[PDB]
Amino acid sequence: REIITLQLGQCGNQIGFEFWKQLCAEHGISPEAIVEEFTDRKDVFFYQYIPRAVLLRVIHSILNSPYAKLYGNNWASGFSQGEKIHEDIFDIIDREADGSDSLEGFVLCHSIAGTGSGLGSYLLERLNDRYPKKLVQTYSVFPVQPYNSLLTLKRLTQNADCLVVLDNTALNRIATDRLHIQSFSQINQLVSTIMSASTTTLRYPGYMNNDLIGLIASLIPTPRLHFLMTGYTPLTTVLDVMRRLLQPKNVMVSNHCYIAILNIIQGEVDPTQVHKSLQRIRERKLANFIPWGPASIQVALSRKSPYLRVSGLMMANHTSISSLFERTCRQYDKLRKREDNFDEMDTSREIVQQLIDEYHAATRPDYIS
Amino acid sequence: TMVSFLKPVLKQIIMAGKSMQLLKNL
Amino acid sequence: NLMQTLKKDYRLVEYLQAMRNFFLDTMYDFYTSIFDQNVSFLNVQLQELDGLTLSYKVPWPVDIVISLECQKIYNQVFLLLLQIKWAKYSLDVLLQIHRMFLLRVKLMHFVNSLHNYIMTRILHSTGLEFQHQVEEAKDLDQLIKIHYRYLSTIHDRCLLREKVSFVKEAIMKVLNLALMFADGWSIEKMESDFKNCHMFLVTILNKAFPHLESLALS
Ligand SMILES: Nc1nc2c(ncn2[C@@H]2O[C@H](COP(=O)(O)OP(=O)(O)O)[C@@H](O)[C@H]2O)c(=O)[nH]1
Repeated sequence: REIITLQLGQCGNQIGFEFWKQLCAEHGISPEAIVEEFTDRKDVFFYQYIPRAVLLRVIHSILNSPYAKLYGNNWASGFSQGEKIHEDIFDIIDREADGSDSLEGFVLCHSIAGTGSGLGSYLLERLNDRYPKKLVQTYSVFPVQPYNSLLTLKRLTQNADCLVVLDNTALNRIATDRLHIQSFSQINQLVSTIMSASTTTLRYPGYMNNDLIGLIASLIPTPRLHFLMTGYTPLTTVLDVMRRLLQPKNVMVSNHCYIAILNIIQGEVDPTQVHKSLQRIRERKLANFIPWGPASIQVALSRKSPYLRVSGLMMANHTSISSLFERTCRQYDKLRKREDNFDEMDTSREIVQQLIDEYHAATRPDYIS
Repeated sequence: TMVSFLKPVLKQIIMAGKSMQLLKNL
Repeated sequence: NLMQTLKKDYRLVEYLQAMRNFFLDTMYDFYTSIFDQNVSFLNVQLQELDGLTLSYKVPWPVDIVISLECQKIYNQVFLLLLQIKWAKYSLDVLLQIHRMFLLRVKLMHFVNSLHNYIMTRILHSTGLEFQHQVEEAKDLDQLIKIHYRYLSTIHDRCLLREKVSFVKEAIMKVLNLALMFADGWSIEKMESDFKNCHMFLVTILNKAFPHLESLALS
C-alpha cells in the first residue's frame, strides 16, 4: 500500500526535493537512482528505483541538480489554470494510480501563501470527485495574501482527510535561536527532517502502525477537527525526550487543551521504561486534555537508518491552533472594508467561522451538542 | 539403585553423553 | 561444541528467530485480505470466529527444541492477537448525529490501549530478554528450559491460561462491542452497556499478579 507525493509551486517543489534528497540519503540509494551495495521495505515509497513523484520555473533547477536520474499571484488565477489542464495532469495521476498496485494515500506539499494555493484548491475538490476510497493528507505551509490563504482553508476544511500545519513564523524563530542565520534554503532543512521522521514507522516496518491510517485516526476525534501540529526537540532516557517535547518553545505553531499526543522514538531506547515515563507525565501532569473524552498519549518505537544518538518527533492535536486562523481572519475583515460576483469569498468566510467556533466549544465540558 | 560416589556430578555426565551422541550423526 | 556447531550447520537459532517473526510489515497485508472462508484461498494469500490453526515444518536437528506441543502455544497467542488487530483495524479503516464519534474515541482508545499493552509491554519485553539469553546457550538441556521459560510465562502475562471466566471473559465480551458497533454505520442503550462493562472491567481487575497495573490506569 503506497503513498504518492505531489509538489506544487516553487515552495512545494523546493520542500519536496530536499525531502527526497535526505530520504534518498537515509536509504541505501545512490543519487543516480541505483542501489548501493554497502532490511527496509521500500515498495511503499519507491518503484522498481524511481520515486512516485508528481512535480508541478523551478523545474530547470531540479534538472540542473545531479539528481536528474530520480524521475500571476492570485488564487483565482491558479483555479482557472487548473481546469485548463484538467485531463493533462490527471492522466499522469491515473497512469500511476492504476499503475500502482494498491494505492493508499495522497500526500501534498504546498504553500497557501500563490499559484500552488490555487492549483492545490483544484486538486482537493477533484481528488474527492474520482477517488472516494483514497486518503488525502496535506503538509500545507502557512506564513493580498489573506485572500489566497482563506480560500484554501475553505477547501481544506472538508476535502482533506488530515492536515499538518507548518507556519513559517515559528520556523523563522528556530532559524535564529538554535541556528543563528539572521534563509529559504536553510529552514527547509528542518522541514525535511520533520517530514522524513514523520513516516519512519512506515518505511521501517515494526509491530504496530503498518499503515498511515493507523497513525492519524488515533488523533482525529471527528472529521471536522482534522488539524495537527508537530514537535521535534532533539537539535538521555525516554522520560527526558517527552518532557522536552511539551515545551512550547519547540512546537511549530506561533482556555486551551490537547486532544491526543502521538510520539515517535527512533533511538536505541529500551522498551522497559516507556510505560513508566507516561506515569510520571500523568502524575506531574504537564498537559491537560479534553474534559469530555478520555484522551490518551501514544508513543512508537522505530529504527534509525543504519546507512546514516537518540531523537524523537511529536504529533499533536492542540486546540490553540484556533488563534492562527483568527489572525488571518481579522486580516480579512481588515482589507474587506479597506480595498464579477465577489460572493464566493463570503461563503469561504462563513465555513471557516464554523470551524473556529467548534474549536472554542471543543475544549468545554459540554462538547456534546 | 545408584552409587552416591559420582552423584554430585552425575547430571554433568548424562548431559554430556547424550549430547555427544547427537554430534557424530552430524 | 554442540551449541557451537548449532548456530550454523542446522542453524536452530536462525530458525527460532524467524518463528516468532512470521507472526506476532508482512502479516499486515495478510490479515487485511481476510477482513473483506476457503481453506485453499488462504494459502496462496499467505504464500504471497476463532479458528485458523497455523503450523510449520522443523528439521530433526531442531525438532527436539520446537516440540509438537510447542506449536499449539505459539498458535494460541497468534489467534488472540489477531482478534485485537481485528478490532483495532475495524474501528480504524472508517472515517445526536456526531454523538457516535464520542462513542468512538471512548472506545477506539480502550482497544488501542490494550493492544499497546500486549505487544509492547509483554510481546517485546520478554522477547528482548529472551534473545539476550539464548546467545549465551551452553547446553543441550538448558536451551529447552530457557525456551520453555519463555512460553509458559508469556502465556501467563497475557491472561489466557486461568481466571478466564473471571477476568478474560470480560475483555472478550466487551470485544463484541467492537463488532456490533462496527457493522452499524439503540445508540443510547450502548453507553449504558459500555459504561457498565468498562466499569465492570476495572471493578473486577481492581483485585491487583502485579504486572496488571500497567494497564489498570485505563
Ligand atoms: N518556509 C518556506 N517558505 C517558502 C519557501 N519557498 C517559498 N515559500 C513561501 O511561498 C510563498 C510564495 O509562493 P509562490 O512562489 O508564489 O507559489 P506559486 O505562486 O505557486 O509559484 C512565500 O510567501 C514564501 O513564504 C521555502 O523554501 N521555505
